[PDB]
Amino acid sequence: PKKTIYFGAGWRTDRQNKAYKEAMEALKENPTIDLENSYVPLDNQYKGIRVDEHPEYLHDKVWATATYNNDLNGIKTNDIMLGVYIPDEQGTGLGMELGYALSQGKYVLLVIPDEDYGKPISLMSWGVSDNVIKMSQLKDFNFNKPRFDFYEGAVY
Amino acid sequence: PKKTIYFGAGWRTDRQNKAYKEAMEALKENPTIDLENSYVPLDNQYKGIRVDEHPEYLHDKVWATATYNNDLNGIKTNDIMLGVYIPDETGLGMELGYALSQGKYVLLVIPDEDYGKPISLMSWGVSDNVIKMSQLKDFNFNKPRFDFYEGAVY
Amino acid sequence: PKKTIYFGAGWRTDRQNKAYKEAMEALKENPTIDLENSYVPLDNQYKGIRVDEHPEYLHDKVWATATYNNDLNGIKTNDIMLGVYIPDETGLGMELGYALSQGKYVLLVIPDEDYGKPISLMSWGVSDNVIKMSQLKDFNFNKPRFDFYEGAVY
Amino acid sequence: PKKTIYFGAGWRTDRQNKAYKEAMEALKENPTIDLENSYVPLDNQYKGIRVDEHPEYLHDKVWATATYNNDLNGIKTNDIMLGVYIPDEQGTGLGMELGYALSQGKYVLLVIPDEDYGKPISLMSWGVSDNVIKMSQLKDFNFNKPRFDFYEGAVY
Amino acid sequence: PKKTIYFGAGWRTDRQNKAYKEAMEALKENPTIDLENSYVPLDNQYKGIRVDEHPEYLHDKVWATATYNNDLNGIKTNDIMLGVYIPDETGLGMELGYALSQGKYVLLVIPDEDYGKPISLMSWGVSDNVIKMSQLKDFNFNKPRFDFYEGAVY
Amino acid sequence: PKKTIYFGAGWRTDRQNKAYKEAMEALKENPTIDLENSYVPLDNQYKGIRVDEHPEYLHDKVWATATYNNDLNGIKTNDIMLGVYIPDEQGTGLGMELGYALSQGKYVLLVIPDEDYGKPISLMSWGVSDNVIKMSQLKDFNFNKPRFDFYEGAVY
Repeated sequence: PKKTIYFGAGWRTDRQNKAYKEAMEALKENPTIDLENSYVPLDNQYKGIRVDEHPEYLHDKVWATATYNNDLNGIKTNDIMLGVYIPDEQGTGLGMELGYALSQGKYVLLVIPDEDYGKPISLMSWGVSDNVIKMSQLKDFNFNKPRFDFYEGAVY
Repeated sequence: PKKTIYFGAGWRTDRQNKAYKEAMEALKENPTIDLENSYVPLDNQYKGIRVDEHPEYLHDKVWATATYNNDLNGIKTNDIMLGVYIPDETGLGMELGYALSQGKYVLLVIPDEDYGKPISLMSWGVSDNVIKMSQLKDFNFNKPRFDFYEGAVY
Repeated sequence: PKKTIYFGAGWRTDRQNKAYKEAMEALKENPTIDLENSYVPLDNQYKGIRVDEHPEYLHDKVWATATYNNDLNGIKTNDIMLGVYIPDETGLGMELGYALSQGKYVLLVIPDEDYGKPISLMSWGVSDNVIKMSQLKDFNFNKPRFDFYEGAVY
Repeated sequence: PKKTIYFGAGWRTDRQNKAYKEAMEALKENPTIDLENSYVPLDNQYKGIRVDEHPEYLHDKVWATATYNNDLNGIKTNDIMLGVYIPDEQGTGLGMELGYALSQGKYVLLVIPDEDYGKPISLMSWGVSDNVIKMSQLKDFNFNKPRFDFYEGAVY
Repeated sequence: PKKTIYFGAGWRTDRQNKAYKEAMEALKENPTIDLENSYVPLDNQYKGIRVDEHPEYLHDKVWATATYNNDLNGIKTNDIMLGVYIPDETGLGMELGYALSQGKYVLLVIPDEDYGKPISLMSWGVSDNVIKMSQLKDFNFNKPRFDFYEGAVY
Repeated sequence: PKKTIYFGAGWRTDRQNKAYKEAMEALKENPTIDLENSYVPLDNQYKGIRVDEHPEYLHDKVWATATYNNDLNGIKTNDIMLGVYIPDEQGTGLGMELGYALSQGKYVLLVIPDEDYGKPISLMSWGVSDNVIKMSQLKDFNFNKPRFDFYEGAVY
């Protein structure tokens, strides 16, 4: 059996982009993930509109509403929530997404790159996650038998 | 005629501390807020012990379990959720998300000198309303309503 | 000793308007209802603009987004959900359903001249209690309880 | 992969019945719906009791409780919520069902017959739905990748 | 400054009855509890009829449907959920679980002579706080907080 | 299609143990249960720690937190909630679990051993369950089409 995820991961900084690629690749290799039917936000831009070359839409309340609703709906309609957390950039963005997944009854799984695993994560991130793994365990993670654990590191 | 709040605000950066003081002072002046009976996270850290003062507790799971639970309980047992949002720079998203799931009015307060700046799409969407810090003292928390942030999203 | 409500009632048909006036007048007389601080949808339409008065806004998504959110926020931030139910004839089911999910007491009020008539199975099942309009002025909203509608279902 | 739905659709008026048949047929043809394991209310009458030739049961609080609980349980235990909405008959009945599906974290999908698509829907229906499609798009709808959109028409 | 509760306590065993009386008397003395407007299950049995007094109703589904719904409505429309827990010996777990899902502060009260004894893991985990019976009269229900039971789990 | 359950069942008394075995066996034989990917608590002890030969951990708040969170997470991440209810031992333990499953939108199914079926169950158990069956119907129970019914017996 397989499972679909919401790809909670930012694409705005060097280290976010590096973590993104690594997590994408992690999931292609994992036989318990159905990546084709997962929700990856960048593949699901509203009406194909690219905010980077069309930033006028950042002032458009309809676009904002559509995008927001689509991401939520992406969390709500998939099995597992995936949070690529960058401890140094204090995991900024996915807080709300992680919180919404918890409210919808999803397994919330934080993945941290190995270079950063062990660094201090926020109390709320530690508390909201059902498990926190290294990037390199993500490929061999069994999403059919997801269990609870604590992060082995500091919590600020 | 008096609502209680959860004081969702950080205390690490200079900006954070300055917004923290302004908002707390605002809440004291608001006759529709009952601050004595509100939850302020700094005063409710497990065993009355602040991580920043005793970093010992960075690696203590009883402390982190207890403090996390105390903060959730502070959101759920109070009427309104307040988020002091500094757009240029938290842990706030999960607090905001938890409030939303618990049926609370979610109010973001942004310092006057930052109001207008782009806030994150999820912050924008999870909030019921978004105000300036100089408005917090007069906000009627007995008639809380939806409104859109006067600013863009990123 | 004072609860606030969400005033779930339509204002299109003659019957709807008549039940609307009767119920509002009842709520004014009820000393356990705090009507000043209750949410009445007609007074909280986005930009203070009523669709029926300015149908322009039928095709405005900002307006519909904002007004929908305002009504949800009116249900979730108030104590009780009130549904003025006209059995012979809304949008009320979703309001009722949202209240149920938010943990609110769901009270249906049916005009005396219609009380006894069949209500829909889902209306029947989602409601915590079902009363006559002439009872609304004296209902104790501080001790709200479950009871079955004295009537059939369809 | 396939998905199960709750068949939110009334059977009481001419145009409801016509929309019912069209939606049933839509789903048999859609390869992403598992219609055998979906919940269709009329197939799930309590103890096989036909209210039309046995209306005495409309005064029976036990029957009412059973039926109500079964429909909810039908929404709760399937993947997607399906609402056949008749704009002219102001979609009366499914409001509560749509609201309950939203509370259980389901994709809520309104289908309107093409003859009526574009006519004014209620604010709450517009707001509660994750998408609103024409009857003829229902057969080719991909329930494995359900996304958000707005209704292209009036909202009253 | 006054919160209402749901009085989650059994009345079958001797111990249950003794804890029932102690807790009710405690709640009367607590100036932060509004007991008149609280839900006490024994006083809200369907048709004012107690199963133990009229076991006739053991086999009545209208009665069981109505009483179950009334108890859920008593949890959801009140501020705090109270569980009188007798560790040596309910139906209480589902009441506790329902409160948790409804966003209520969950307080367990254990008789002084039993406090220290092992409570079930799920009781331990679902509760926001766990106190002695002799503390109930002075508990500040306006500032309810998380704390760990001073005792083991089984 | 198959479904995963949470095995809500105690292992502390003679009659609980007998009911446990019977329910385990019931599920191996049921083709609509995927028992390999279900959550059975005893197979999911935190860090393999056996409380019976290591009861020091009963005073360990971290172990308690881990275990509790794992069981919840077991309910939340499976399809159906299964409650092996012993009417005589007044079904003590699963109340919270049953309540949590109801809050997460799960079908809650009580199974009672045939010897005890008909005996008085608690109001809350009766009210929280979507159905109550005999142990011997559990093998032939179709979890792909779970429906509502009342318990045929006393409710105290």
